[PDB]
Amino acid sequence: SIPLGVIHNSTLQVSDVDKLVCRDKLSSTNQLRSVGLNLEGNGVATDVPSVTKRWGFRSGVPPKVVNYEAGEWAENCYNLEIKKPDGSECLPAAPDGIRGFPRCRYVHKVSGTGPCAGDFAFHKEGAFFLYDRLASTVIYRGTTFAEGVVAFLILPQYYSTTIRYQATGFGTNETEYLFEVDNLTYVQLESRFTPQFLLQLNETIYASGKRSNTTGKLIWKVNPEIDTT
Amino acid sequence: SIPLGVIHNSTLQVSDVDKLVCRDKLSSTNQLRSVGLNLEGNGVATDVPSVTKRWGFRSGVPPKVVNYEAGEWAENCYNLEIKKPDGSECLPAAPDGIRGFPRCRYVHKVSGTGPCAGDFAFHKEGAFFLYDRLASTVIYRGTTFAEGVVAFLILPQYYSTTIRYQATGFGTNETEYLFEVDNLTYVQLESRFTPQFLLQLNETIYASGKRSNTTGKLIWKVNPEIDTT
Amino acid sequence: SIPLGVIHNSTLQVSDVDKLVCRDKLSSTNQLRSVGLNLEGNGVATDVPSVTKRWGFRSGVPPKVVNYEAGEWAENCYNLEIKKPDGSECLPAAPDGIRGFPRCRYVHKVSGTGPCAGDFAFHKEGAFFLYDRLASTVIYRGTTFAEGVVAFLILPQYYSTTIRYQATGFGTNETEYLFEVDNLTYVQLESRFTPQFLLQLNETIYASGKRSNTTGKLIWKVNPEIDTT
Amino acid sequence: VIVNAQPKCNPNLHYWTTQDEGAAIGLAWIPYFGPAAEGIYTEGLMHNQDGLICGLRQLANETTQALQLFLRATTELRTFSILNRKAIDFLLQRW
Amino acid sequence: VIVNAQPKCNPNLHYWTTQDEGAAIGLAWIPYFGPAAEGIYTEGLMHNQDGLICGLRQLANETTQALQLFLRATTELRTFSILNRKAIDFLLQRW
Amino acid sequence: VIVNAQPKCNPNLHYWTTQDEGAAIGLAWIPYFGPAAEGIYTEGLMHNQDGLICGLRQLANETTQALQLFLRATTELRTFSILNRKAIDFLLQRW
Amino acid sequence: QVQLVQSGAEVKKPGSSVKVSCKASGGTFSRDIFSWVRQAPGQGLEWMGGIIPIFGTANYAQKFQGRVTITADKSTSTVFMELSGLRSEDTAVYFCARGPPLRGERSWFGESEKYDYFYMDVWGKGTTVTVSS
Amino acid sequence: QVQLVQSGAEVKKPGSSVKVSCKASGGTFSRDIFSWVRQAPGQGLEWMGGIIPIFGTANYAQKFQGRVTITADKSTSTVFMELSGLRSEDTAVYFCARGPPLRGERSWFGESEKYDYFYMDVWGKGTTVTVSS
Amino acid sequence: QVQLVQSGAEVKKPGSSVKVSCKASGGTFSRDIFSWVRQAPGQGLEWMGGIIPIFGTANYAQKFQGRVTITADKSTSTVFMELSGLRSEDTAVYFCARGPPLRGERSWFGESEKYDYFYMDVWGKGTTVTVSS
Amino acid sequence: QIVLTQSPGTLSLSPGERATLSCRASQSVSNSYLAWYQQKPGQAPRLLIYGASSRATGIPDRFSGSGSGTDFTLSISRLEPEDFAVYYCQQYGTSPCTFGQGTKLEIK
Amino acid sequence: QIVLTQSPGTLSLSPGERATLSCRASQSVSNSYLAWYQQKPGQAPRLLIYGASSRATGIPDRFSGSGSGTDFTLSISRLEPEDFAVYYCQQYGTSPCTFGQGTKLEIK
Amino acid sequence: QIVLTQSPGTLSLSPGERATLSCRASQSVSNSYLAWYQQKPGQAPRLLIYGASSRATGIPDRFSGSGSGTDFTLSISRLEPEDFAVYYCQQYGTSPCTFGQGTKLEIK
Ligand SMILES: *[C@@H]1O[C@H](CO)[C@@H](O[C@@H]2O[C@H](CO)[C@@H](O[C@@H]3O[C@H](CO[C@H]4O[C@H](CO)[C@@H](O)[C@H](O)[C@@H]4O)[C@@H](O)[C@H](O[C@H]4O[C@H](CO)[C@@H](O)[C@H](O)[C@@H]4O)[C@@H]3O)[C@H](O)[C@H]2NC(C)=O)[C@H](O)[C@H]1NC(C)=O
Ligand SMILES: *[C@@H]1O[C@H](CO)[C@@H](O[C@@H]2O[C@H](CO)[C@@H](O[C@@H]3O[C@H](CO[C@H]4O[C@H](CO)[C@@H](O)[C@H](O)[C@@H]4O)[C@@H](O)[C@H](O[C@H]4O[C@H](CO)[C@@H](O)[C@H](O)[C@@H]4O)[C@@H]3O)[C@H](O)[C@H]2NC(C)=O)[C@H](O)[C@H]1NC(C)=O
Ligand SMILES: *[C@@H]1O[C@H](CO)[C@@H](O[C@@H]2O[C@H](CO)[C@@H](O[C@@H]3O[C@H](CO[C@H]4O[C@H](CO)[C@@H](O)[C@H](O)[C@@H]4O)[C@@H](O)[C@H](O[C@H]4O[C@H](CO)[C@@H](O)[C@H](O)[C@@H]4O)[C@@H]3O)[C@H](O)[C@H]2NC(C)=O)[C@H](O)[C@H]1NC(C)=O
Ligand SMILES: *[C@@H]1O[C@H](CO)[C@@H](O[C@@H]2O[C@H](CO)[C@@H](O)[C@H](O)[C@H]2NC(C)=O)[C@H](O)[C@H]1NC(C)=O
Ligand SMILES: *[C@@H]1O[C@H](CO)[C@@H](O[C@@H]2O[C@H](CO)[C@@H](O)[C@H](O)[C@H]2NC(C)=O)[C@H](O)[C@H]1NC(C)=O
Ligand SMILES: *[C@@H]1O[C@H](CO)[C@@H](O[C@@H]2O[C@H](CO)[C@@H](O)[C@H](O)[C@H]2NC(C)=O)[C@H](O)[C@H]1NC(C)=O
Ligand SMILES: *[C@@H]1O[C@H](CO)[C@@H](O)[C@H](O)[C@H]1NC(C)=O
Ligand SMILES: *[C@@H]1O[C@H](CO)[C@@H](O)[C@H](O)[C@H]1NC(C)=O
Ligand SMILES: *[C@@H]1O[C@H](CO)[C@@H](O)[C@H](O)[C@H]1NC(C)=O
Ligand SMILES: *[C@@H]1O[C@H](CO)[C@@H](O)[C@H](O)[C@H]1NC(C)=O
Ligand SMILES: *[C@@H]1O[C@H](CO)[C@@H](O)[C@H](O)[C@H]1NC(C)=O
Ligand SMILES: *[C@@H]1O[C@H](CO)[C@@H](O)[C@H](O)[C@H]1NC(C)=O
Repeated sequence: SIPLGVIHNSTLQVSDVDKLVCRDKLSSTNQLRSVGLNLEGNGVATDVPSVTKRWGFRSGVPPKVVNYEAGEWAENCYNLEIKKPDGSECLPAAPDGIRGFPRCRYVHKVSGTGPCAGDFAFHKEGAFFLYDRLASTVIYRGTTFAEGVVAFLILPQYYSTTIRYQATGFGTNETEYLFEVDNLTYVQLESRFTPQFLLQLNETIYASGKRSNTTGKLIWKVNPEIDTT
Repeated sequence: SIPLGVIHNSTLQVSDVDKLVCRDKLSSTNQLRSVGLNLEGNGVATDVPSVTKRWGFRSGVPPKVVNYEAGEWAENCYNLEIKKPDGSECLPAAPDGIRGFPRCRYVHKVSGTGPCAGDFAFHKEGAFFLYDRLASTVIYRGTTFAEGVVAFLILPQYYSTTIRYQATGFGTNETEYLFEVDNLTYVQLESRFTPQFLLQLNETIYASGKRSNTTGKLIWKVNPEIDTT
Repeated sequence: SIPLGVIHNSTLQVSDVDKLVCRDKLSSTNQLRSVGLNLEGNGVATDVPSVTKRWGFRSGVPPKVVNYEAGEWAENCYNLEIKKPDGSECLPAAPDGIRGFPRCRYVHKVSGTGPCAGDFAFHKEGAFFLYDRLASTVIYRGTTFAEGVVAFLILPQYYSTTIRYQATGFGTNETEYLFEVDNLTYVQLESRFTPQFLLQLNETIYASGKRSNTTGKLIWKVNPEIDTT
Repeated sequence: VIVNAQPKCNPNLHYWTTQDEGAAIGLAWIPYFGPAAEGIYTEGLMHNQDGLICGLRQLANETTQALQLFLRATTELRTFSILNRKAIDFLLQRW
Repeated sequence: VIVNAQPKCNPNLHYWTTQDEGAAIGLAWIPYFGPAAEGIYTEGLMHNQDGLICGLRQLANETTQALQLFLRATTELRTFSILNRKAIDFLLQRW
Repeated sequence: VIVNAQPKCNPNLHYWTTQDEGAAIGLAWIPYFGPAAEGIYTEGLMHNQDGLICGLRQLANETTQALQLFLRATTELRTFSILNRKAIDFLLQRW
Repeated sequence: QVQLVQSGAEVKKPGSSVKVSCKASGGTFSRDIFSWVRQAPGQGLEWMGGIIPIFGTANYAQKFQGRVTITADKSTSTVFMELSGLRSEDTAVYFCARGPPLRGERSWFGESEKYDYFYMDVWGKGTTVTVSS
Repeated sequence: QVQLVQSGAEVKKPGSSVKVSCKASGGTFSRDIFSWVRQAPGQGLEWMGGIIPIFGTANYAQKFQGRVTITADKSTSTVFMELSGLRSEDTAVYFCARGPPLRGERSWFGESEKYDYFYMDVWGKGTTVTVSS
Repeated sequence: QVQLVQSGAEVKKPGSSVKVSCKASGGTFSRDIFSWVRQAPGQGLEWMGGIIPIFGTANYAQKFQGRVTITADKSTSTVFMELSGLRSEDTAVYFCARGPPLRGERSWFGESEKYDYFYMDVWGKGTTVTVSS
Repeated sequence: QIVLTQSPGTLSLSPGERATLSCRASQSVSNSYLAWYQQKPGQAPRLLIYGASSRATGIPDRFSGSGSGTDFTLSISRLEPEDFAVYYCQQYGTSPCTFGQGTKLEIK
Repeated sequence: QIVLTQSPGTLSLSPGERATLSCRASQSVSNSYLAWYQQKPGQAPRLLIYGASSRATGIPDRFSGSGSGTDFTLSISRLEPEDFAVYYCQQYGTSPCTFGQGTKLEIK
Repeated sequence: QIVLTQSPGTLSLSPGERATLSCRASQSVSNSYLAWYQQKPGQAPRLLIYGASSRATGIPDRFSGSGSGTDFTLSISRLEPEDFAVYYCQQYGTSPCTFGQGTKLEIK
């Protein structure tokens, strides 16, 4: 039931499964490729406060994995470390063979706690989490991934940075996030912020020196009138 | 060397491996199926005192597994938890990916102890143990299975209950089994008993109230003259 | 990009990948075989002081494995148990499914310590380590292996002994090896020694009785003028 | 062709499989909203039309020997390749 | 054939793959001397020539449903067989 | 075709394999009664008839480079698919 | 007006640990700072340690490091404390308390708020814990 | 006539454990009930615990819970007891003993038999165990 | 001329362990035999244990079995000793020392050399270790 | 817990004289499930009586006894030199099995 | 560590009389971050003053106080029967929060 | 275990006077494998003699000694001020290496 795309040249058609189509050619298996695409390429929102609303927990359903040979570069990748309130892990350790997605402009690393009702975290729209050369139905702990889909087509004849967040209520609808600048220094995270904005704020804070230099923590709140980027 | 069956219509023949047979057709791989069948369908005895005589232990031989896509419903499934006299486990934990057989009218769960000379328990007639969608040469601990075989054919163009047993001498020829009614209440298990009989006895005992209501255990022995079902 | 050999009869040619060659025949997949060959068949030196110079450690590169169906008998197999100076293991435990190479005239078992800079030990010339029916890019701890290569061809239409060594500086260029005769009795290992020589020395020493029969250890050094075998 | 010599034969095949349509709702196929694994099976009965079921039981009984030797000879822990190998031999014999 | 109905489409495909030449040095292919895994990728850009990229994104979006049901129905934890199965169906339909 | 340029060549191939008949007794194929794994191998000698063995050693020596790059480029820990992929390319080139 | 509701009195054996809950009600966790204190009869009231749920972190007075664990769970609006290594010397009334963040520095970005354990405005009723056998 | 055969005398150091075997012979395990008792010189004979091999379960007198383990292995007709936490106060002659099930209630199904530790008909000779250093 | 270089003085708390290094210099490890000794003030000098790096094995005086670990690493030419279970009674100057193998028996094969702990020719300066709190 | 107490501590009687041994419980013994045993130095006690009145296998007819409730008695019609043993009462009617301290018969 | 000492141990004053309570630190309290609390037997202390001079919510105007550096004072213009409590000073200017031993107001 | 005892506890001799030091074993030392060392306060002992009679490297000819069985002696023909050290005997003929308590040479 899996469709294949056929590229005649620049022209792409979905293969007709029932028709013979003597026109179509396949000379070797090297013309058959599994390519992964990111959901960000379809314009889905990528900020942390919105991306987590597409993920959730379920029990009683095992994970599945498929491979892909090529894929695109992601502007926004995610990496989760979520614990239950009592310290138990929410996400399973990745099995060997799983490695993080190879090319990300930014990695949004979110650590924190929250209720985790299920056995695994699954994508709610049915998308796959993309790992090194593997697409998975579930999220594995500590490993960088991108959200995406796999196409299956027949062919014609690095510096990156990390943005850290800390959160509570990870698995629920009403949650809170802070952007980490230093161990004691935080910024309230808004849904209107872009990766570029947060990085500019990180430079502003270290440069001005307005960081916590005591034993407690500081949280900066953004003035709603200053725009972002 | 594995034969295939070919179904022309209702007519089934074993494929001739050497002959070309231009008559035979295969349009896609969806016509190729692995189907598991139970040994109970050939009339093999299924009561606990007899089924265990077909199983035994061997060392120095690794396990192997194959898959199947479809299979039948079992009237009688088994689930073992056998320990050595010193508390060591006899059976290995199942690896991930193994799940119990999906449809059983009755599950005969046998816990207990016995000598376990080998590394794994193997089927003596060469049958496979059937797990969710996997046929295995060995028995895995704690997981429900049916006894059976795999065919390989080319196609033409739930409520269940548990019956518990406790045993000693599991891996030998001279063994003993008891049917568990309650934690302190047992019935001597005879080879003439059917699942239906044991369930009727379980209803009779709770309804009459003739259960152990002290600190010790009671064993009921059946009067040989009362038939079964 | 993997070449295939084609055996027409006794005549062997490398298949022309691009040419159709209607001449070539394949009747079933049973004519396609993966065969492993040992490097000793190309005359590579096999003594312990030389074989270890072809192996080394690297980090950041995962292992890979392929299978083979047939292979040759090895005169010289190796088995390593190397620890770091603080007792940490250098080599990973083999995963299940890995078993030692099935036929060896001699097994050179080397235990000892040394620096182990990487994650895995890899072959420096790109050869594979041959395990039971599996060729691996890395060495697994405690499991007997042979050095070798895999061919991929299309076909035409046991008593063994152990020689033990103990060593220091395993992973470096300047290393030392001793041949173990008894727990307290050693012989300096020279590069000119053959397996046959060492076995003759083992018979000579037990027969003459010139072994350590005290609490300390003895090391015998060979007189350079006595030849080997 | 098939000797069909077992002491007994159960002529009624009550079967289960995962080869269902799956799609229906639009959320049905999403693991997050879909059924738990015990619920992904579909079933039905097949009758012994013209001896098909008894022939089938005997086939599986004869198949077992070849299958056990096949597995003995390999190193894979789980072999999912048998059906694809058969598709390949089918076409090679014909082409 | 392809509806191409997503709200937005990024027409620039910036891609990575492992299908490089590999060989160059003579030591390049030896794991001991070769690159660390993060370095074995090759890349480049592809433009949306005649709608190819937007058609591609929509294909993957439609493919997802069939793929999830396929996986639901199996027992393999990692399925690497999809492309080979497709090669087999291609030839069977034609022969 | 084959350069056959190794410094030395051992012309005698002493080999082992699991591709035996297996069946003999009727219990021989049952894992419970069959041999321990070290005993399931069969063997024999092959002579270097018309240069076949030395040609074979050189083939494996040239094969190694392609094989290592192939493995570098994948994610499977154990690849059992090479021979089946070759059967598929064989038929595709011909059909 | 925010209130704190504590569990009732408990008796533990020497060598065990006591878990005391405190429910935040009349408000939500928000960004408030929670702490626990101890007052043995005849003694003043000492800080044992505390938690700030929005970071999900906690710390302790040095005398209780290794003995006191403080956790919280947003979904039940509850703060919990566990005191281990109990001895009869530990008999005391244990209290939970809550206080505000303080306003900090201001810049063009926006305003800062400071989080540490300061003064307590809201107090629970106290849980009496006795250690004996 | 059934007999019980015990191992000979043993000496253990304080803090260790002693394993005492008892072989069932002159009969088989059958459905019989086995137990162990202890008699320090000058003391009466106390039940330590016991086992019923057909269920493969055992229990202990409260004073020995956590100290005594009782196991059996049908294939050698042997019952074993292990007593841990040995001190010189444990010096005693240890005995194994065996007795019958009692007949219970009767119904139309068939007859009941009751299994618990009752009177002992068959006694072993006794194993002397001394704890010292 | 071979020399042994030891680390400087150290102070440890009771219950901890002290690691003392000894670098072999002015020569290499070769096949030499290394040992450690202890001399509390007013006491004679006792053997604690020792190591022979070419076998990569070590042993200890009975009074230190379970307390002393001796290791070596060829790449840094260094021998290390660790003494656990420290108490104030352990205060002493610890020394490393080195000596030769002795010549043994001769046969037609070649000559034997014997490895055990004999006399010490090369001594380190000594490391003073105090145990207190 | 049913606690059993036996008396007299020691019965001093001549050989051939009748022996009467008492056991008294703090609580009634269910089903009169009390047993008596005869112990010699260096030997395991031999069961003499069980179920208050049932004579044990291989026991001479000179041994008797009866009881119910809390009151149980063992007797020997003529005490032979061979019978000057330590006697114990045990109850099994209620779990755990409990026992008396034992009493001695001695030669007068 | 800022150590706080309060005095007098007990102030004996008639109802309606002014109460003056002293707290003296060994070290200056940053930002004059010192608080005062009123404690009754069986009850948690109620915050009266924080930040040396800021009156806490719901506290009557009869309660006052001031301070800086190391020297802080709490006062009640008329001490009512209801106010004869144990008073404590606490400092939060420097972590950890530290506190005084407390003093009592008693009826004369 | 070979136990070594040295004597005299202290030898009081003038500088330039001959020193004689005794070591006596409870058991014979195999191969006469006994060594002597010279120790100064603050320093590791220096090997003087090994194998009963073999002079150690860099040791002056004024140092001598001999022995066999259980009886070993070290001597200095003229004891120089620099030689008024604590001397020890050690045996290595039988494992473990064992040693004497040591003796002192002192200035008279
Ligand atoms: C392939 O391409 C198709 C293209 O449509 C994608 O499928 C649908 O995509 C649309 C968005 O374009 C999804 O629409 C959204 O559905 C939400 C439904 O709520 C779910 O979650 C809540 C919990 O939060 C549950 O209670 C509820 O039952 C549902 O499970 C709406 O809430 C969304 O509304 C918001 O966005 C819209 C604009 O998009 C605004 O107008 C609204 O005001 C509001 O802000 C929205 O309507 C739709 O659900 C997707 N379909 C399915 C079946 O999930 C495919 O996802 C894509 N394939 C892959 C793999 O990505
Ligand atoms: C495919 O279909 C065939 C059809 O025959 C099955 O193969 C044979 O099935 C028959 C039963 O129909 C088996 O026959 C039995 O063999 C036993 C041999 O004893 C074994 O076990 C003992 C230990 O208990 C060992 O000491 C001994 O060496 C053997 O290993 C007999 O004891 C049985 O006798 C009992 O049953 C018969 C009736 O069946 C009565 O007449 C007897 O009195 C007695 O009660 C019986 O003869 C036969 O062994 C099977 N063959 C093989 C090679 O095992 C296949 O098993 C089936 N395939 C699958 C996968 O199920
Ligand atoms: C398939 O068949 C080919 C046939 O040639 C094999 O490939 C080459 O084999 C030759 C030997 O025949 C190898 O030659 C040797 O190279 C060494 C290079 O040094 C490496 O290691 C040092 C560390 O020790 C590093 O510093 C250095 O950078 C290199 O990585 C030389 O040192 C060797 O010299 C010694 O042997 C020669 C004789 O062979 C003597 O004349 C010298 O005096 C000296 O004793 C030697 O030259 C060559 O390296 C192999 N090629 C490659 C790319 O590795 C294939 O290996 C074989 N395939 C398989 C799988 O086995
Ligand atoms: C926020 O700014 C700081 C200050 O430049 C960044 O920290 C530096 O990171 C580089 C690269 O790892 C180090 O070489 C510097 O030493 C770090 N400086 C300091 C003061 O630690 C930090 O990475 C920035 N954070 C984000 C998310 O961009
Ligand atoms: C034997 O009978 C008892 C009594 O009905 C069964 O136990 C009941 O099981 C149902 C379903 O789990 C529970 O809702 C009831 O509460 C249980 N009743 C009691 C008294 O526990 C038991 O399952 C039967 N056993 C067998 C093998 O059929
Ligand atoms: C060195 O010689 C000894 C002496 O024969 C070999 O040890 C014997 O091995 C056989 C087979 O395992 C045993 O049956 C004998 O009992 C062993 N003899 C002794 C004295 O232990 C030893 O295997 C030889 N070593 C090598 C490497 O060949
Ligand atoms: C979260 O869901 C609950 C119902 O379970 C609802 O009452 C609450 O308002 C929701 N909160 C948010 C932020 O959507
Ligand atoms: C943050 O943590 C690092 C250790 O990871 C530590 O070195 C640094 O001093 C910490 N900074 C602060 C403000 O606590
Ligand atoms: C079990 O096998 C043994 C031989 O090992 C035999 O003596 C015994 O009688 C057999 N018991 C049963 C019940 O078959
Ligand atoms: C049986 O075990 C259950 C716990 O699994 C317990 O609740 C129940 O009381 C037990 N019944 C008896 C008769 O011991
Ligand atoms: C080992 O390599 C080092 C350089 O890292 C070199 O100085 C030394 O001489 C080499 N030793 C041997 C035996 O090759
Ligand atoms: C060598 O080790 C074995 C145990 O593996 C032991 O029995 C034997 O006595 C040892 N031999 C020597 C010389 O230590």
